[PDB]
Amino acid sequence: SKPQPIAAANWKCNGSQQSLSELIDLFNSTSINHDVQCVVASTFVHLAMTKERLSHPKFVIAAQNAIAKSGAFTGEVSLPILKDFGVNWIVLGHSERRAYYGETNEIVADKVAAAVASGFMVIACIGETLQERESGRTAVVVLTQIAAIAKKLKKADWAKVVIAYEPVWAAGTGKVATPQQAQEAHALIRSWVSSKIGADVAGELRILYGGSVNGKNARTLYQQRDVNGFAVGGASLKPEFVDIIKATQ
Amino acid sequence: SKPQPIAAANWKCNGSQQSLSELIDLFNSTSINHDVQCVVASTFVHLAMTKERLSHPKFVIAAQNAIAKSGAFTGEVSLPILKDFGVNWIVLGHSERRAYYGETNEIVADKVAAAVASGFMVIACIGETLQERESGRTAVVVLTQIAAIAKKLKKADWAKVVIAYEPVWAAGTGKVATPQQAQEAHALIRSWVSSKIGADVAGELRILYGGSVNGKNARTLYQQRDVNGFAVGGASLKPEFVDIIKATQ
Repeated sequence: SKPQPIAAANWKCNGSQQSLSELIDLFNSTSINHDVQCVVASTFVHLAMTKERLSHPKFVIAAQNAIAKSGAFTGEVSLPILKDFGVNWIVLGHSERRAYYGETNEIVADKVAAAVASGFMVIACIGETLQERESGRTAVVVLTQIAAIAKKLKKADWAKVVIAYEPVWAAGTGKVATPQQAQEAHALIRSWVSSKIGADVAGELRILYGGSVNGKNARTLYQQRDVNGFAVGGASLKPEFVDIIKATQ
Repeated sequence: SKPQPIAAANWKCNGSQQSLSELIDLFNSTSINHDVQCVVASTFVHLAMTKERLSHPKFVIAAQNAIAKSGAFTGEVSLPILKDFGVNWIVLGHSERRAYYGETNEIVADKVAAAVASGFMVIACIGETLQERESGRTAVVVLTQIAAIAKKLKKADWAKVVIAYEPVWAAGTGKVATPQQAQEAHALIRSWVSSKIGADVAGELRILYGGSVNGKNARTLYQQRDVNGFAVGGASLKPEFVDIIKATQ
């Protein structure tokens, strides 16, 4: 049986004061009857208004990135600043940061370990590109990603870790992942965790699907054996995120 | 003589809610008798708090970085988000972003042009490393950096632009810039702007000193013909920043 599901909203680099206020108001008025942890990952600029306006008992707030420590890093936000700011969840290693902003397997791993050490809950992202998948390298690429993370964690740290699998290979390329393709990837990840870190860790670990999800396909995805929720992109800026939440029943 | 001076506080990746609150209170309580534009560049997280609490009429708020466009750039903040948030000043091209976060001369130039196009006042940072200076390339590097920015600007855009010269060769290297070395760098920049953009633009341009300062040497630095103020790092998290403001009278 599954651990507690998670419905995470990755707003990415998006939003206005008005549009996210209206979104938060919808979230606040939504009845959620089952046990699910909901997460809103806003831009740094919008954390203050999200802290103030978001009140639903099943929602927490997350950052989309950080660096490990404060100092002479103009433009960046550190873990201690987020902690001082009351933000205790964080998304790390997003495919966009791996692609655009120099985050190697090892850089992601150090950020994840630093965030767990500071007391964060971490949604750590992995996932293979279209070249990697077609070339038959899905397993080695995705499991190398998570192994790099695992090499920097104690067994106890996995209690604070959530995995989001991003099927980068489908996004923007014109592909759409089937629930069986998603389940195949999640089962591969969980089997590696079971073998290399422990069956007990693997049974408790939440693995979120991070491809394109809507209110329709989310229920069918969550029915799969190794899907513990969603790390949602574009749909999390829209009212249908509510239906994605309800799909984790 | 000189155009209006600027005293900018680059807080870099630093600050708690309490410690920055106490700093803003000090700024709010400071009497500033001369014409100077003071600027507070906080982390993205602290922008809301600074907007609410900063009240001194000679102060504005700035961001430390941005990307040009909203979209699928997890972890980043865009210029439309900052503009929507009421932030109208921005530091771009800081040496730490050029070193750590992939910002080439061209990437800095594109960010500066996008910010100028969006209405921002921009503090665009240039300056050479110790290795560049020691190999005799101070002038080549500084002029290459500003030429790349100028390439993406029209003459009228310079009204929105401020240049900050960072003696990166003196940033934790063991070296210390003298006022004569700063002035030579500032004069070189002025000379290029006058010859390539216009003598009118050059006379109106603010070229800020972005190396280490205290009250005493800031007063000496402001005596130099081509220094129009300061883009301060570590002193700007301290009460001493008020003495740097005073050094521009």
